[PDB]
Formats: sequence, structure tokens, C-alpha cells
Amino acid sequence: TPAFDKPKVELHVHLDGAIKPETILYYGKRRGIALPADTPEELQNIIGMDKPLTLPDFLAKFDYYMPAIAGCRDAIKRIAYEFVEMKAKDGVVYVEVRYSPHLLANSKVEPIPWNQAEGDLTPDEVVSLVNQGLQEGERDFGVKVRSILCCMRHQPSWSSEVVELCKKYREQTVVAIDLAGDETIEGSSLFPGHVQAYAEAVKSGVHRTVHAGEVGSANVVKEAVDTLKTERLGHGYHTLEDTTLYNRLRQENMHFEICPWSSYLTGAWKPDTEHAVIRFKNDQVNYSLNTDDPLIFKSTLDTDYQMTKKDMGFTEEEFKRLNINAAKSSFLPEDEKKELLDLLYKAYR
Ligand SMILES: NC(=O)c1cn([C@@H](CO)CCc2ccccc2)cn1
Ligand SMILES: [Zn+2]
Repeated sequence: TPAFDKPKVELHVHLDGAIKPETILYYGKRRGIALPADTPEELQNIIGMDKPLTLPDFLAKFDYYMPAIAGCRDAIKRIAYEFVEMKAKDGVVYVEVRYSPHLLANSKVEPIPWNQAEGDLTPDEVVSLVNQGLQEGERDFGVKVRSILCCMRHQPSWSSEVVELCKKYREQTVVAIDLAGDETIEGSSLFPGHVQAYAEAVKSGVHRTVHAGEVGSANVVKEAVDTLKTERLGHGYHTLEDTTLYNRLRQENMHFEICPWSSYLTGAWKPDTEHAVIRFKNDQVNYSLNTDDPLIFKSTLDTDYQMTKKDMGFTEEEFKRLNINAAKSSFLPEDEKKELLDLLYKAYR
């Protein structure tokens, strides 16, 4: 049944949106937090979704569940180990996972997220507990794994902590910075907090990705390329509404992190119109296929590939192409990158 039963590479998936309902339950239960439901299966279809939603409704999902893990050392390391296990069963050989460390913290973080009380788990500790879970995961499951830390659009005052964290934990396992949250906040790409984080990133040799054009206008993409100096785009789909920027981004071979099932579920994509990934396929653009938030979308990687095979004509050949563009556009050291590419070229013939 899998649409593409071969190794893949995944560059766009959020750790906080890729937790096992069973673990949420565990810590919830064990901590007295208080879930909407008390068996694995019920939680899942409560946090899960199958229609487009408001934005408020989407964000509220992270309340149900986040307080159960945030602030808890055990569970922070556990989600990270368990993530890698999950990517094994989808057949991935290399994945970059991303998350905001402030958002699992309950100490030396203002405001404190999710209405937590103040404990003693810091953002910097959060990054080493995820590093541990990810590295012990890699060694047991056979997936090569790096991470990316996210600044958050609405909170530019965390962002220099972000980059400083990327440089502090670099290749152990953090290899890049991202910018995540509400891309429609006016001006948010240019808040000086985020600008100067991404200029430190250029000056320190940290890779950069940014979510832009998933639901913002193409001017948001243009700000991520020209001012934050991004190297890849999260989604990038409204890039098509600006012909000259589209044409220039194909020209320099910009990588687009595409997330098709997520894009229908969130509204980003209207069912009555060509999906932007078909335009990309036909134009030969550099893009990847990715899950975003498997927990919210009740998906695994094969969901994305079954959508595009089924409902869009995608062939094995295209599949192979796109994973090879992923590996080529990953944020690994060049020696490691070429090692990856060898693994896939061999598997693919
Ligand atoms: N799909 C997404 O946009 C997304 C964002 N996150 C995290 C960072 O990885 C933040 C989610 C969040 C929700 C509500 C308030 C603040 C942050 C996870 N998935
Ligand atoms: Zn995302």
C-alpha cells in the first residue's frame, strides 16, 4: 500500500506537533494536568483534525496538549526519542526536526507559556534534553537526525536567545534557525529582534529557513529572502502571486518545504484550485514533501505521498527527484550531505 516504498528525507516537521497521544496521556495522567479525554484513541481524534479551522481553534490544540509535556524533563527527552522512532517506521533516512525551545520551558522565559506555573526548566536545558533524546534515538533506530530551533513571529525578544542557542549546540544536533507562528502579523518579518537574529546567523554560519507565503502574501516571502537572507522556505506557496520573484527564486534554485496535507487541512489550500505543488512539479522547482504536524493532522509521511500520487498524478520518478533535491538542500556539512546523496542514489537504482 505505501505510495513510495523507498527511503525518504524530511525537512519540515515540528517536534511539538509530532507527539504520541499515548505519551501525552501518560504525563498528563502522571502530572495531574487534565486532558480532554482519557484514552489514546479519543485524544487523537479530539486534537486531530479533518477540516479547515479558524486560527484560534488551531492554536487552542496546543493548550490541550502542551502543558502535559512542557516543563517536564522526562517527557521532553521522551518526545525527542519517540519522534525518531516514528520517522523509522515511515522509511526516512535523514530528517531535520524543528521546535521552539522557549515553548517547552517553564523558567527564565517571559511570558511563561501555556499558563504554566514557574518551575525550573530553562530554554537552554530544553535544547540539551531534546539533543539527548534525538541522538540516543539516532543510534537505536538508524535515522540520521538534526534539529532546527524556531524564533516565534510574535515574540522577537526571544530571538537572540534562539540564535545563541543554535551556535552553542551547533551540529550537536542543531544546524539551523527558523521563524515560525503567525506570518500575518503586520511587519513581523522586519521586527528588529528577528532581523538581527538572522544577521547573527549569517555572521556565525548558521543555516536559515523561514516560514513564509503559507498564508501570507508574497511580500512576506520577499522579506524572508531579501532581508532575513533565508536559504529555504517553509511552504512558500504564495510566491506564485509575484511572477518576477517566482522566476528569480527558480533561478537561484531556492528550496521550498512543501507540506500538502497540512496545506489542505489548514485552509492554506482551497480544494477547488490547482495545488501549488503541481506547478512546482511541472516547473521542475527544488522542493520536498513533508508532514508539518503529524499529531494535528492524524498523518504520517505516507499521507502526504498518497495525496500527491492519488490525487495529483505524481510518479515514482518525481518522488525520487524531490528527495534527492531535499538531500541536496539539507543543512548538513558538505561531506555528510554527499554521503546522504550516495545512500539515496544507490537505493534509487
Ligand atoms: N504548524 C505550525 O505553525 C506549528 C507551529 N509549531 C510550534 C513551534 O514548532 C508553535 C505552536 C504555537 C501554538 C500556539 C501558540 C504559540 C505557538 C508547531 N507547529
Ligand atoms: Zn511548519
